Amino acid sequence: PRKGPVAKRDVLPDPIYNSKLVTRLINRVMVDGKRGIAANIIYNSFDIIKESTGNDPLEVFEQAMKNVMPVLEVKARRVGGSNYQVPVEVRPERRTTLGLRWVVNYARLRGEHTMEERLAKEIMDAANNTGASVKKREDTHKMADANRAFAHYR
Amino acid sequence: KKNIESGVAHIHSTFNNTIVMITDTHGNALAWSSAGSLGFKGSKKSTPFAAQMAAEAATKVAMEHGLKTVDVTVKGPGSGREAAIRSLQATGLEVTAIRDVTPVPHNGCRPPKRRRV
RNA sequence: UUGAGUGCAGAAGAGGAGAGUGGAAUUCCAUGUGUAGCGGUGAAAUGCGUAGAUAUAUGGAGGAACACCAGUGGCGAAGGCGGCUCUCUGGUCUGUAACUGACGCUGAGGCUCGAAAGCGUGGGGAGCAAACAGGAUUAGAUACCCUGGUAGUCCACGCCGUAAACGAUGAGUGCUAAGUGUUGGAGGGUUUCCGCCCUUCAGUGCUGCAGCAAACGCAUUAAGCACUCCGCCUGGGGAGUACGACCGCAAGGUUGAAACUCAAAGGAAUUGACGGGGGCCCGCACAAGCGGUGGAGCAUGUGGUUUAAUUCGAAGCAACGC
Repeated sequence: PRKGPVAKRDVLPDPIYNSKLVTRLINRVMVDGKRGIAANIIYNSFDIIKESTGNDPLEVFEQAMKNVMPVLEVKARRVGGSNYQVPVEVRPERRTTLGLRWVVNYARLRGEHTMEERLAKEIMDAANNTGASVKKREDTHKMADANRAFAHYR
Repeated sequence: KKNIESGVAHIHSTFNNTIVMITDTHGNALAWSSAGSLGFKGSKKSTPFAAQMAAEAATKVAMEHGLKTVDVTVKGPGSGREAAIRSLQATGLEVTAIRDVTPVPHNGCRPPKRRRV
């Protein structure tokens, strides 16, 4: 925080897929400590994955990671009382965390009646350049490089 | 129109505004662009954010009349000329002469009062 | 003849006055190209622009100041003096010694010079800008901020004669450890010396013995040891005021007290405290996240209105489910 860098807390893999990434995916769904309900609806999401255009239950999640994950972001690095924010390359763990945030934390807005059609089909859509989280990254890269000239020298 | 296609651009900048004009080799004028003319107000005309889009709105009208090569002339040293050139390269020009001529006296007249702020 | 002066030989130098000249930059004017803004602030506004602005190339007018060289460099008694070319002219340093032979130093009265601002007469205005106008800020702002704008700043001829005119250190001479740069010389070793090394003259910085000082500090450019001559001081206010006198067109200048008040005023240093001074650190203090309050309903605590009484305390953190 002030003195030095802090530890980062690597996690435990799944009880089924033996994945840390899917574990972290569960943990950015979990509200009020109800882990079993979020875990079970994510296994239900994998069951919806497996039936409708069943290709691979995990490659669809990796392609959902493909079409979302950033490479650029601006950061307000002024020096002498300016507003010269610099498009900066992102840390890789923060990159994946922004990807999980753009997948799940945008999926509140589908508004369909079945309670996990906003989850399962939503991450089905992100595998093949659909879902509005892809265009979130698109407009993020387009508002990036808006100061490509007068900020990349720092 | 006439497709002159080889000219010189002029970058004039203050501490509160900047003006880019792409001219001929005379330089007779083709098109100018000003940071106030693109909708900005107040103090925001100092930043090179207006320099990029002023260069774009200059070069569009410029190469509608046919334009390949361009030379750089810089006056009024501030923030504008740092990013005006590299934004001027971006819409397809052939920057090949960069000069910074400043109107410099040899102690001719007097500067005004200081500011007691 | 040792001090003090003219020899002859050199040397350096923004020393002075007078006469001409060079380019850049600003402002104005003309011309072409080119359209909706330019300019300014913490933020805005006043202002200029379709009667073609700003901007960009070409010329034309005029005034002022001299970019790098530039250095704790130089010159002069001080004030001061920086583009270049020429005429008159002042001063300093180094050698040397035939020549004069104590001719010196200081200097009350007197005279001369003397930054800016100011006054009179006659010119010119490119900028800049007291007085003044307008916009803005503020409770108010006859200021700081922005847009304009006269006298002035320049030259010639007269006047005034002041400054934080300061090294706040009067002038002349002699004597008293070192080290280190640098400006201008003379001599020796050596040498394509243009370098380098040693010796010595005049400036000019920086550091430091003895010695002095209340301390800070100074210290061969003494604030050390002394002699000669001049100026000035004797508590803070009253006051560089009053009268008298002299100078000036005028503002003003020079010389210069008392009545009455106060028990202090003043220099240098030490410890705290403070600053809208500075350098470093540290905390869920920022930054990264997660969940909230302020929106809605209700409970509860204060301020206000109330009645006959709404009993008392607690008021930023550090009072208000106390």
